[PDB]
Formats: sequence, C-alpha cells, structure tokens
Amino acid sequence: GWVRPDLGELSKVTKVKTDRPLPENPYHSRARPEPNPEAEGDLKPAKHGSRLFFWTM
Amino acid sequence: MLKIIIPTTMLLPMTWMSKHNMIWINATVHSLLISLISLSLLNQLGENSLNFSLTFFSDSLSAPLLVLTTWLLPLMLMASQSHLSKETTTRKKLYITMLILLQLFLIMTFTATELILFYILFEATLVPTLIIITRWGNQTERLNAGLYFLFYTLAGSLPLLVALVYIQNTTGSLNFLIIHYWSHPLSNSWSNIFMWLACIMAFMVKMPLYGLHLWLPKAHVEAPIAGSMVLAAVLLKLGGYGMMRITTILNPLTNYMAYPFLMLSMWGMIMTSSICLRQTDLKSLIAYSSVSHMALVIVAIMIQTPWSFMGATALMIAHGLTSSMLFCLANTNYERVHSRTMILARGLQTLLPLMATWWLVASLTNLALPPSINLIGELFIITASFSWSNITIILMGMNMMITALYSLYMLITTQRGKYTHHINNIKPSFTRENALMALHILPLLLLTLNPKMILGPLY
Ligand SMILES: CCCCCCCCCCCCCCCCC[C@@H](O)O[C@H](CO[C@H](O)CCCCCCCCCCCCCCC)COP(=O)(O)OCC[N+](C)(C)C
Ligand SMILES: CCCCCCCC/C=C\CCCCCCCC(=O)O[C@H](COC(=O)CCCCCCC/C=C/CCCCCCCC)COP(=O)(O)OCCN
Repeated sequence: GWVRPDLGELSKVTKVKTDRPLPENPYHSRARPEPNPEAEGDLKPAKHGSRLFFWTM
Repeated sequence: MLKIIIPTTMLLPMTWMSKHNMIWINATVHSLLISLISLSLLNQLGENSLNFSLTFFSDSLSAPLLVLTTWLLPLMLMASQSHLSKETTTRKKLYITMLILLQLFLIMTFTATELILFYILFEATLVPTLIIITRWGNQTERLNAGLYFLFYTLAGSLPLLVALVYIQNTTGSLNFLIIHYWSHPLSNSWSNIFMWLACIMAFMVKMPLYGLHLWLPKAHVEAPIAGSMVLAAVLLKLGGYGMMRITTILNPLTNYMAYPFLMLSMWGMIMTSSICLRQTDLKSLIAYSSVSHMALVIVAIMIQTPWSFMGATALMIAHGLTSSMLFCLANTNYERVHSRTMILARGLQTLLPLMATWWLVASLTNLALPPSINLIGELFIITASFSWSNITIILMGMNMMITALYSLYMLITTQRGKYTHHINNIKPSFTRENALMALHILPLLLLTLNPKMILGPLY
C-alpha cells in the first residue's frame, strides 16, 4: 500500500512534535555587555555661550 | 568704550563719501573730536579699572595711551597732506583708510580684557603699517624695510600665541582680571623657562631690545612721515604695555630670567646713544634715540617696582610725543631739500627762525630737561634702578651725558653755522608745519602741570 509521493511533496516544510526541550543558549553566548546608559533631560542653552576665547556668545 | 570705537569706524564711510577736496578737512576735524571724547577716559579710580563690559576695560595705564593714539591721528593727517597732494583721490582715501584702520586696531588693542583678543589686534596692527611703508615709502629700500618689519615681529609673536593657548588650557581663562586674581608662582623648571621666554620675547622684539632692533632703523627711515610718527609714538609702546600686563604671571621667575635682558638694555642703551654721535642720516639718529629710550623702559619693566612702572609709563608717553615731533621737524627739511643727509642743509636758524625755536624745544625735551615729563620718567626709572643696584648709576649717568651730546649735536648741525650757499629753495615755514609743531609741543608741556595723569596704575 505504498503510494509514491507526487512532485512537490518531499520538498515541503513540515512540522515535528518532539519531547526534546528547546535549547536555551545553543550558541553558548556570553552575557552581552551593558550599553551606554542613555541621553535624557531637556535641552538648555549653553552656559555663557560657546565660551570660546573672547566671544561672549 | 564703544563711544570711542564707533565714531572711529564711522570715519571710514565719511572719508569714502567725501568730496575730492574735503577729505583732509573732514578727517582732521572728526579725528580731533574723537580725541576730545577719548579725553574723558582719564578719570580713573585707583582701586580697580573701569570695566565697561566683558570685552573692554580701561586702566590708568591704558587711558594715556588711548588719548595719545587719538591725538596722533589728526597730527598724522596734517603731516601727510603735503607730500600726498599729487596723489589721486582714491589713493588718498586709501591712505586715510590705512591710518583709520591702524587707529581702530590700536584703540581696541589697548582696551581688550582678554589676552587672545589683545594678541589678535596686536598682530592686526601690522598689516596697515606694512601697506603704508611699502606703498607710500619713497626709496627702493622700503620693500626690504617692510620685510624686516614683518618677520622680526612674527618670529617673536608666533611663540607667544602658543604660550597663550597653552595657558588657557591649564588656567582655564585668559581674562586679565581672572589672571591677576588667580595668579600663581612659576616654579624653577625648563618648561617654565621656555614659557617665560615665549611670553616675553614678542614684546622684547617690539620695544625693540638691543640686539633685536635692526628692523627699527630700516622701517622708521624708509617709512613716510605718518608711518614714522605712528611707529615711534604708539607702536613701540605696544611692547611696553604688553610686558606690564604679562609679568603678573611670570613671578618669581623674572627674578633671574631678567638678567640677560637687563644687561642687554643697559649696555645697548650706551651703544645706541654712542651710535647717534656718528650718524650721517637725520632720521636714523632719531630712530636710534628711540632705541635708547626704549632700552631704559625695558630696564624699568624688568625690575618690577612701583617706581619703575610709574617711570616707564611717563617715559613712554613723553617719548611718543618727543619722537613724533622730531620726525616731523626732520621731514620739513627733507621736503625742503629732498635729502636726509644732516650736513647738507646747515645754518637754518638764519633762514627759518621759528622752526629753529621748535627744533630747540624738541631737543630740550629729548635730553630730558626738568621739569619735563621725559625727565620725570627717566629719574623715576633711575632711582628704582639705583635701589636695584647702586652701580647702575654709572651706566645711567653715562647714558644721560651721551644723550645730551647727540641731541645738541643735531641741533648744532642743522640750525647753526652758516647756510649752505647753493641751496636757494628754502621757502618760509607754512602755517601747517608751525601748527603741527605746536600741537606736538604744547600738550607735552601741559602734562607737567598734572603728571599723575600719565603716571599709571601704581600712582
Ligand atoms: C640678540 C639678542 C637676542 C635676545 C637674547 C635673549 C636671552 C635669553 C637667555 C636666557 C637666560 C637664562 C636661560 C635659563 C636660565 C639658566 C641657564 C643655565 O645656563 O643655567 C644653569 C643651567 O645648567 C646648565 O648650564 C644647563 C644649560 C646649558 C645648555 C644650554 C645651552 C647654552 C649655550 C648658549 C646658547 C645661546 C642662546 C641664545 C641663542 C640666540 C643653571 O644650573 P642649574 O641651577 O643646575 O639648572 C637650572 C634649571 N633647572 C632648575 C630647571 C634644573
Ligand atoms: C625676534 C626673534 C625672537 C625669537 C623668539 C624665540 C623664543 C620663544 C620662546 C620659546 C618658543 C616655544 C616655547 C613654547 C611655549 C611654552 C609653553 C609651555 O609651557 O610648554 C612647555 C614645553 O616647552 C617646550 O617644549 C619648548 C622647547 C623648545 C622647542 C622649540 C625650540 C626652539 C629653540 C629653543 C631656544 C629659542 C627660544 C628662546 C629664543 C630667545 C629669542 C632669540 C611645557 O609644556 P609641557 O609639555 O606640558 O611640559 C610640562 C612638564 N614640564
């Protein structure tokens, strides 16, 4: 009672039901380094301007 | 302070929009009015300076220099219009523009609160002077003179700039008030020695110090009359003023870093006074006399005492007036005879009596006759030097002798004796020339009545 698979059937992506637990860290990755914290707050004008040599603005 | 700066800036469109025959009148009248307005800066406080704003401030050291600059502009205009008559309208306006720009740069230089702004204006004064010398000088040497005037200055000032920015990286500021209040001693190290040299040598070149002075005879001789007047009367003092500002951060290093400069100043003062005794060119003699007086000013600033600072201020003002007058006196005879050889035109007292009187008064102030402010400054410096070391009198007194010896020598060579027979084109003195001499000499004499007004902050 064996039916030969039709053209296009053996190349299907199928689903598999397994009792094997899904691996957590398959790449064996280290802990990722913490990022630089953030930019936060409101933008205030520069204190006493550019503060270049003699420029008051 | 803008009440001085803005009218000076307005002088430019005024001369560029004036009628072809009205440029001199307008420029002279309005420069005189600007000088009258600037005369109000002489009201000084004592304790601290007049701080107009964050950018500009006035001191008892700055105010006489500012008044001298604003007063020198109309005299330069009066002295320039004779030999510039044949010039076109546009080139006359360009000459007046150079003079106005020079005054503007000097006025901003003497009042800048911050050392980089002072440095930028201090260098900016170079360009108009160079253009004046190399475009309106009479002889072929002027070009070479210009080069000497330029690279002597820059070779001194480029290190200073570096030092200045270095200072702002460590101190955090270059504002002169902050620099003075937060001043700290300099340790005894090679780095400190070279920073001291970078801070001092530009002003040394500007004085000029003996041995770095070769640009001055060339530049002052080859320049037109207004160029010589501004170079001797105001520009040299840019060195002195600068030193008086920058020595506040150089203690206690100056206690021993000043020995070579003191030796150079005293010996070269003797040397330049002696050079004046054997000089065939009349303008060269005046230039070397300026070198000797500035050497005395260098000694005063280097010994760092209140009496020496007061004497240096007084001598700077007095020498500015006297040297400008002497240059104008020599230029009158040059325009008569078209030669600067001192022995060509002799016995001029017979032909020009009032100009001979002007010559005599200028020679008297040159040799520091009491109670002129020339001698006030000289005597204060000599007393401070005597306190520094009693042997200095030996050199100082010697200088005095030689000074008189060459001053009267000039007077005797050009005014006395018999007139040269073949020179028959000596016309009577013009009212313009007599008025220029009077406008030089009368303020100098009036300053005797109120000497403190030129004695500086240490008074
Ligand atoms: C034409 C006119 C131009 C202007 C002239 C400007 C003059 C500038 C001269 C500077 C004066 C002094 C500079 C430095 C101070 C002392 C210099 C040295 O000779 O003193 C001895 C220094 O010891 C040795 O002599 C080292 C210096 C010798 C090497 C330098 C070469 C000098 C040869 C002359 C070169 C010409 C210079 C001018 C070129 C135009 C002191 O010994 P010591 O107390 O233990 O060390 C002090 C320094 N510490 C504290 C940092 C350690
Ligand atoms: C008309 C002719 C005038 C010629 C003037 C030439 C002399 C000018 C003075 C020296 C110029 C450069 C000096 C740099 C400015 C000083 C600022 C400073 O403090 O830097 C020093 C560094 O000093 C130097 O490196 C300068 C060394 C010299 C470099 C160039 C040599 C040129 C010839 C040297 C002798 C000539 C200078 C004097 C000449 C006198 C006038 C003839 C210390 O900084 P740090 O690196 O952080 O060190 C801190 C720990 N100690």
